[PDB]
Amino acid sequence: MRECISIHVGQAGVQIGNACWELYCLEHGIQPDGQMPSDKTIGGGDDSFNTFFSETGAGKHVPRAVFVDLEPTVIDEVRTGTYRQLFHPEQLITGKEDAANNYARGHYTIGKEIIDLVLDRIRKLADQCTGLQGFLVFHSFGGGTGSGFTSLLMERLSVDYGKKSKLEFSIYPAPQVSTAVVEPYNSILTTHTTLEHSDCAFMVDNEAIYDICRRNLDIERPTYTNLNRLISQIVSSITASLRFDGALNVDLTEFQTNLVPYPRIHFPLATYAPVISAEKAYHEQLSVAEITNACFEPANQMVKCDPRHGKYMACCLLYRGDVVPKDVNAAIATIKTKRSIQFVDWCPTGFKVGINYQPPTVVPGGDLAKVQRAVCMLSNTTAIAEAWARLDHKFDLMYAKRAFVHWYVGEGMEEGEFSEAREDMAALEKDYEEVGVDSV
Amino acid sequence: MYTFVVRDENSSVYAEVSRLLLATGQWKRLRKDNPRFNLMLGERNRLPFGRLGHEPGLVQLVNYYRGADKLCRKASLVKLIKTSPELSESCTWFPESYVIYPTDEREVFLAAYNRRREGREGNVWIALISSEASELLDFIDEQGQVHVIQKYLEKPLLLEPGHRKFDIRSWVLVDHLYNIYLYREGVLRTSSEPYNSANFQDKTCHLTNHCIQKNYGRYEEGNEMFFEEFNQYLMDALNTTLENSILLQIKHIIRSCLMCIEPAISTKHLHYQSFQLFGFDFMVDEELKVWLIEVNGAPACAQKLYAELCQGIVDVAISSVFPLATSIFIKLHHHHHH
Amino acid sequence: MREIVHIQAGQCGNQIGAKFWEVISDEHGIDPTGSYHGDSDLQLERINVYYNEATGNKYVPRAILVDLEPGTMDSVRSGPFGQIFRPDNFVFGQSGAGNNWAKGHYTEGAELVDSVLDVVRKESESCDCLQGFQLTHSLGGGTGSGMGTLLISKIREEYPDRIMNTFSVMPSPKVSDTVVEPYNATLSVHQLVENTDETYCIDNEALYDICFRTLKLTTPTYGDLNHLVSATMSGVTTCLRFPGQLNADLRKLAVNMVPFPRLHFFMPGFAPLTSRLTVPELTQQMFDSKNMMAACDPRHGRYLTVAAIFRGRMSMKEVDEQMLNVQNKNSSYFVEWIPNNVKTAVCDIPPRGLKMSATFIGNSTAIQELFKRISEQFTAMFRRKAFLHWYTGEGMDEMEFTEAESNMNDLVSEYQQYQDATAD
Ligand SMILES: Nc1nc2c(ncn2[C@@H]2O[C@H](COP(=O)(O)OP(=O)(O)OP(=O)(O)O)[C@@H](O)[C@H]2O)c(=O)[nH]1
Ligand SMILES: Nc1ncnc2c1ncn2[C@@H]1O[C@H](COP(=O)(O)OP(=O)(O)CP(=O)(O)O)[C@@H](O)[C@H]1O
Ligand SMILES: Nc1nc2c(ncn2[C@@H]2O[C@H](COP(=O)(O)OP(=O)(O)O)[C@@H](O)[C@H]2O)c(=O)[nH]1
Ligand SMILES: [Ca+2]
Ligand SMILES: [Mg+2]
Repeated sequence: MRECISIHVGQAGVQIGNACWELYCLEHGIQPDGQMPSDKTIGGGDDSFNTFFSETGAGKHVPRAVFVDLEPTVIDEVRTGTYRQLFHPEQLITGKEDAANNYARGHYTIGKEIIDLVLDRIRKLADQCTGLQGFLVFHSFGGGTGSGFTSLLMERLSVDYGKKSKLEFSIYPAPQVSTAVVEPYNSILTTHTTLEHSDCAFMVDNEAIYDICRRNLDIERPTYTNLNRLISQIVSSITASLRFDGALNVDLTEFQTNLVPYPRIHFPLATYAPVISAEKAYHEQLSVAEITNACFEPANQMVKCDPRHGKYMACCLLYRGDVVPKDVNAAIATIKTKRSIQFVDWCPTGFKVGINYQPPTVVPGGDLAKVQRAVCMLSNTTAIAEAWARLDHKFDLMYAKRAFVHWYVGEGMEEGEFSEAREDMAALEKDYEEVGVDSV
Repeated sequence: MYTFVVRDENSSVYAEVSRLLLATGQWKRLRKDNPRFNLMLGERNRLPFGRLGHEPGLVQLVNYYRGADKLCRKASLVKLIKTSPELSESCTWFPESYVIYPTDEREVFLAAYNRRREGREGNVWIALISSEASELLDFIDEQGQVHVIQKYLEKPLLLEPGHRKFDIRSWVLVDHLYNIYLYREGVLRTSSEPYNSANFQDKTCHLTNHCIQKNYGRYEEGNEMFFEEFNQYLMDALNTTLENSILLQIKHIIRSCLMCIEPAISTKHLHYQSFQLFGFDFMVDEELKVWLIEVNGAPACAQKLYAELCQGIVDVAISSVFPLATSIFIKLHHHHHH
Repeated sequence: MREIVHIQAGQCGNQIGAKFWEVISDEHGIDPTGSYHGDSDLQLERINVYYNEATGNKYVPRAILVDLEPGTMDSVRSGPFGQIFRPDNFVFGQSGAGNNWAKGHYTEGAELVDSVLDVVRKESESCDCLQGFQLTHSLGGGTGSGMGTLLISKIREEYPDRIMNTFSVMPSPKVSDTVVEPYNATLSVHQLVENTDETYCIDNEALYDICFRTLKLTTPTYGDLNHLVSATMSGVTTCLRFPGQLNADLRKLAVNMVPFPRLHFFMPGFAPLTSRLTVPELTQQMFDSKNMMAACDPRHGRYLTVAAIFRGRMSMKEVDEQMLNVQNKNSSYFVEWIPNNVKTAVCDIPPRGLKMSATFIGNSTAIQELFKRISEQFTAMFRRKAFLHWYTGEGMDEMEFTEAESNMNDLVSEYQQYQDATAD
């Protein structure tokens, strides 16, 4: 038991969902029809993969997932695509008309028309769980559904499920692939509304993923397909603790204990290595020390910010593949001998480590080299606040003139909600300042 | 008591600045070779920048930016505009220009020139003015030192009554912090004798220098139209403003030129500080498109405006650094996100 | 699907309307009988945006043809794509406009308006998910201007949360001698600033000047002007018609382009200009005054928002680089207080005749030059009350001309206000 339910909201959440589930099926030996030959218990079980897949009596392994979008196009491609037999039609929920990059439409106008239906379908997955752990919510900050609908849903999930765990994977906007001038508004609005309802949120900077694809995979003009395949690997590394068992595996809840020192300070920085093309991986083993040291290079981060100018409050390492304790221990002892990393004075300078022996998988026809061993570091740095500051500045530039505000007011929102949302963000930036000041 | 030295006696602008500083009672002029100065009003040529900022217990300031000559020499400006990716070779506001040495880009000039002959389009250029290539190249080999062949604006904006050419002088002050200050008063230096499509011999209708204009003075005093009167002309005759039709483009051009060289000339982390007054020369065409002609490193002011500008220079360039015991400048700054 | 309902009103509206339908039918592989004989599935994927699917695998334009003169609508039926239109979508009057706005808006057009609404209703009522409405018209005449804006007002009453989009052709003395047009334009703009979400300003002044100066046409014809109007119309609707990420429907466009509700008048552009290139050239021409369909110099104000659509097989990396390039080199002409206000879309399918093209949609404060020009011509003949009796006769007070003059100058002041505003 310890079931997790994944909720994928809006285009970004949905398209990242596809890549994640595809990748999970490959990692567990599950076919596109849901059959999994290696699983000898037909109809159910309490194996580690059952945190994410339920089972039918016919041997079908079904994702514990809902896909929601206020518009049918993106989910229609899941309904007719390679993995259509994996999902029950009731898990794929669509409306007619989207939120038009407007939080207000996603939260209120359009969103309210489909919210009870979504809770209904979530409830059906919840009632098949013997010991539900919580939820993983995938969504963009920028979109109207991603921002506005996700917020509404998170609020409703707090009411219907108490303090049951809610984790976010949030796509942070970048100008190279953004489709809306108002994305800064939607980001601030959803972050304000969602902050009390989320236990842990992993921000994924599209600009960061865009640069990794250009620099490390030699991809000229990365598309969503390029970005999502890389994002998938990082998500897989994080959920691997839940989906696999192993003597040295540390559960994602244990990492959370270390990562969240105060309720609001729940945004860990993820860093992944190695990201390398097949052509470069040929005749090139990267050792444990090498991939570990790569976790401290900012170019490998999922968010653009500089932890060398901040302070650490936690540092977790999630290894997978051919990795043994001796090498991890030596690699980390070098790091602390060398310094390069400063902790705040109220936090001990530890490194919480997990290892899953099953090596990383890649999707056929992709860009990543299949390597023997990978690592995802989850750190809690004051630096992550840089990302809030960059968005908060863009917000202020527009809001001082009230630019685009009439689109939100026209759907029922008040200016009070904007200034309240922005003050909460100012408070969050101050919190990140305060935790990094030395104690008296 | 702050101290200064005057090392260019010919500068009308800084003669007034020294006068204003002495009048304050808190500045004292020293003799030109006394090195224990706060402010150097420097010479135009061979200014000893290497000697500045090596006097303990004195903050030192000078009225020139070392390396600002790259903007202010005609052959350097062309080269700067051609080689800097920020301005590029496809800069829309600088007339198509080529550097030409006497007995280099003469081969590249002739190619673009002899394309325009076949194209059946206006093919007048300037060093001075002629439409055939022979007279220009022959004038330079004979004339002397390095020269610039630049595209001559066939269709200028012409004032009425009188059908006259003009250029616009804008004064720009760059302070020690690299703030760019456009003085709110500029000036049109007008031709008085009517403009002529065919008559390139007579170079009083074609060249609008306050000296070369010598009829004269008919339409305005000393061939100087100021911005209030010129704004009114634009409103009456063309149904537009100076601000909208011309001044946005001037602002853009100035800010682009000075931002491009900022890394090469800023004194931000230097042992001495610089400020400098520039004079940008602009040409307006009949479509109300602005073009840069030149940047002058040691400009003079127009008689009416001296007192106000020079007191501005003291307030924002000198007294910002050396404080004593309504703003005439527009600060040029723009940070568009992309 | 996301369906749009097209409406074309008056002589100009129906002319440019007809050519719009010729061009996009060509692009989507639709012949005049309404059958698909194209080479690509990308032509059909979003065909339902503009076409109803009838029996026998046929496609009918969701278009409503309107005029107070019955003559102009005979010429449409006689046209190359005339047979494709739905016969009972033709709604025609008797008298004709007489280039009198009041006739179009209050009297003659008012009598006809319910008949148009009946057809609009029947198209709208059988839509899976209606985006909104697209009206082609001129502002200088009487039907397109006066009845067209009445239409707009009446459709808002019944579809108040739908997007109202116009292609509004502006008058120029260089194209038409009719002295009254400044009135018709000012009274129309008065309507459009209140009751549309997005208006493409198609300026005959600009279309004439492009033909005379740049294309070197000595006596430009309405057909020469409309070659530019149709290319503009194909370009600005590309994102609505083909699969894409950016500005893919009318509301998403409006949200990207309209920071203030009244400031919804766009300044389209196109490269290359032709009569009947590299990405850096397309990118430079797009932002240069020569290529604008409104007689405004963008260097005389600032862009609030911009959409740039590149059509053809080109490098997406090169476009990204050039679009950054143009923003850096022209930074002063983009408002600093709306970050990331220029968006870029690349559609692989090029338009007919060209191997690569670029379409520009700008919300510039420079558009005030257009409105000031109209305002000067209006106030020339309104101080002396020339030809007021044409409108007073139909029942209009003189005060409605003052209100409309004042609102159009309010709009001018507002563009200037946001032109002069800083981040500080
Ligand atoms: N990494 C990644 N980002 C995406 C993807 N799709 C969209 N985005 C980003 O998400 C933001 C736009 O939000 P969407 O998720 O498309 O919008 P939505 O949630 O569908 O909301 P509406 O369309 O407004 O109803 C922008 O920042 C895009 O760059 C994707 O597949 N992968
Ligand atoms: N490309 C061009 N088109 C039109 N006019 C031009 C021009 N280049 C120069 N001129 C005219 O010539 C005048 C003076 O030229 P410019 O300002 O380039 O040299 P200058 O002022 O440094 C002369 P000097 O160095 O002897 O003082 C300008 O005011 C302008 O009217
Ligand atoms: N560009 C263009 N302008 C047109 C066309 N037809 C008419 N006009 C202009 O439209 C105005 C007259 O409006 P019109 O459509 O003839 O009036 P209505 O039919 O009574 O609405 C004038 O300013 C004309 O210059 C056309 O086909 N193309
Ligand atoms: Ca089982
Ligand atoms: Mg969407």
